[PDB]
Amino acid sequence: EQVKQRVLHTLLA
Amino acid sequence: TQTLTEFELKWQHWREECERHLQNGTFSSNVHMEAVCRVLLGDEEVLLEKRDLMTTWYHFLVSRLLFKHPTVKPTELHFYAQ
Amino acid sequence: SFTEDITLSAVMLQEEDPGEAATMSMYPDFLKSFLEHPSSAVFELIEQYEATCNTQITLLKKIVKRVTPGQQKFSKTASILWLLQQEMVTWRLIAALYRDRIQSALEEENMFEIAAPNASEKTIVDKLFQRDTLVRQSQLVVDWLESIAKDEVGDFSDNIEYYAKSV
Amino acid sequence: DNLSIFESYGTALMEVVCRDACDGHDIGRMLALALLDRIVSVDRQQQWLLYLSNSGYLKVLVDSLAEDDVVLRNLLTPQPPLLKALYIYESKMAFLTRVAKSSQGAIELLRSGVIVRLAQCQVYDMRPAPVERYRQILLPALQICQLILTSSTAQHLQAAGQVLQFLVAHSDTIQAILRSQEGSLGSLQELALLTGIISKAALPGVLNELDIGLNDGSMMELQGHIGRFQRQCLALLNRFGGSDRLRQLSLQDDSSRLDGVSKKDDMELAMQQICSNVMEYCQALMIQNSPSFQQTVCLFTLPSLGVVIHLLKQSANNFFTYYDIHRQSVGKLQNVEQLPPDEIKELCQSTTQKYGLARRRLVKLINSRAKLLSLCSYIIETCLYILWRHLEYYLLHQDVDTLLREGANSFGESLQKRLLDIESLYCKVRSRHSFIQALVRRIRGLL
Repeated sequence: EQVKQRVLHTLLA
Repeated sequence: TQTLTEFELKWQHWREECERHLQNGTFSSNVHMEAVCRVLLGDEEVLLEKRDLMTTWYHFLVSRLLFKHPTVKPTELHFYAQ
Repeated sequence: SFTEDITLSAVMLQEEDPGEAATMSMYPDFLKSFLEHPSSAVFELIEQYEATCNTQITLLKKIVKRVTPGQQKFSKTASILWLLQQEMVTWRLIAALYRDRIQSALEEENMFEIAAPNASEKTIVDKLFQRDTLVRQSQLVVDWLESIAKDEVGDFSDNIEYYAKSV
Repeated sequence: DNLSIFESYGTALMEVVCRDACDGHDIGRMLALALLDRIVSVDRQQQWLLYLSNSGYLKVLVDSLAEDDVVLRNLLTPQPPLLKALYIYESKMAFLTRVAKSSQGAIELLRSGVIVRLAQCQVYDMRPAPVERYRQILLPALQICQLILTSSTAQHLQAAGQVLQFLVAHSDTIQAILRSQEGSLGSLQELALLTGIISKAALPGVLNELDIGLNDGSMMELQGHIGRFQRQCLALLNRFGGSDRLRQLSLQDDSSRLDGVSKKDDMELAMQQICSNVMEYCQALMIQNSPSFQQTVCLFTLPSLGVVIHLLKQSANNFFTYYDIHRQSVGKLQNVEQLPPDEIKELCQSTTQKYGLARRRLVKLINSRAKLLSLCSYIIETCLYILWRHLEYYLLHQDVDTLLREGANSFGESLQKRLLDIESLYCKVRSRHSFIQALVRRIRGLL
């Protein structure tokens, strides 16, 4: 879940 | 939810605030406010000067526990009582 | 509203299949939406069926995104998510075509001018805008399919701008 | 249907069984706690859980944990009077662990003050078989805490605050464990879970709002714990990022069974975890903290800052090591996958359960490998983002030497195929063009 959240933040960037 | 150790740290910090106000002479113009601030520090001489307000040694015990030993254990009570 | 949403999400987490129960709970809402408002303006009803589907699709998309890749347990939920997306876009299709076919039936009432002095395209199309019962509808199918692709944000776009800054 | 039958009796059967599980005697208590553990696991409705909480049995079970401090002191002895107490404790911790897996259960445990009561226990400060036993105590206690809070809801963030209070209350023991040069997988798991808890609990936002009643000091304590976490986290790069990697992996080869293989797998897990979490923590600190952007002081020429360059060199070296290992793990996983029902028949030529267990082992392999995968994806991402903004800043503001070293390493980043199987399982490539943009900002910056 933490990895998925980090990926989502990277996509938002 | 507060632990006895978190309480003891807040209590020590509050006591250092009381002591700083006394050392700065904040109450030097009012002997009664200075006496109350010395009571908050658990000053045994000032607590004994106020014996007539406590009337009993066991009230004096509980006031000493409040201002010096707020986390006292049951096993240590006899020593403070005596 | 935050307490009721937490209780429903927590109740669905006790069901053996939260996806199947989320599909089942919508059956009365679909019937109610069909009944409720008058026959003359069903459309607003179809827009509300689309909105109800979109609400559950958004919830299921959040669930599927939180799952670690490789749990076979969510294959059925991913299939139901796709089927609910197909239901939502089918309601949108019905609203577009039946409004438009219904519009021609109850609105091509006014008319009438053959040709134009100008050879300008705009004037030719304005004259022939009424006159084709096939064309107009083909452009509505194009506009509908362009609207689906618009909803479908593939969205690396901003990060794609990061990928190659104007430079 | 079974749950309907349990309900059908009424809160009468549930009360009698739960009361007897609490304070019966030895065996019966242990079995009753186990039964409760099992019933609460199949409690989709979570009625039993509601009854236990409303009737006060859950509180009694939590209060009874303070009973074992004396038992632990007596047990640290060479000869143990009775292992019965250990089994009750296990059943109890198992049941509590089961209750903690529930999103609500974690909240109810927090309301009941489980972390506060664990923070009062002195048994955790008596680090010495006896050493193994201290180890096991630590295991259950910390277990419950971490698992709970993590699987805990986002709204219950204080979970992180209470757990941090627990880590700080036992800072000597925790620092001793973080300084222990132990190749055992267990120590790595302890470290992985702790680094995870610290990564989520030690947010500088928790120290500022903690000044309401504890005040100027609670902030310093908070900053102190955080600074220690930071140093211990950086020391892990020399252990797991240097020539000692080969010695830790070779001392376990004196005997490598399937067990040893999986042990090394999760050693890698740790390597991964312990730091993904720490890197996350760094990234979060940078996005909120923004790397002291407001300060105009030169970042590059009390602490030191070459430390950053070292970290950069180390992380760049570790990346290639991790990448090679990740690629090797994927091949082994593919080989395990190749094995079919036909492989079991060939083995038979029980062979079938050998394959049951074989599949077990290989899927454990899958777990570890995918774990590693995510870990390194994240690793790469982090290195990048950091180094990117780092060099961005540096630009304006040694630079030639850094650029030359960077260009040489960057070429050598060859693999320099970035792969696409974890990526094909994961969603879109935030390693591709996001990483490509990072390279344009940095490799071009090196040029």
